[PDB]
Amino acid sequence: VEPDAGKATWVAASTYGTDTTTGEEVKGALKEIHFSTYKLAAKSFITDET
Amino acid sequence: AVNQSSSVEVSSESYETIFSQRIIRDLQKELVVGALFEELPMSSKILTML
Repeated sequence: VEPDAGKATWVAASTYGTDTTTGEEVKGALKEIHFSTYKLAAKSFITDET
Repeated sequence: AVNQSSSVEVSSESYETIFSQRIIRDLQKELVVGALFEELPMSSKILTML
């Protein structure tokens, strides 16, 4: 599962040259979410007399 | 008792069992004084003879 924002830092416009800041954001970070399974079980019996 | 098992299967109390419609009887004493002597027919109330 992905993450969102993502904050781009505005630049006052004194300079030219590129000369571009970018808020130093992680290019590819993701989150694993993992699932697990439980088991319900029962037993019954029948005696050889009833 | 009748209510068996009780861990764990479904078992009832009484009135599960099959009933029978035949009637039995013990060997009664033989009938002999009521079926030995001779009958005399009559037609009134008292009979007289000489």
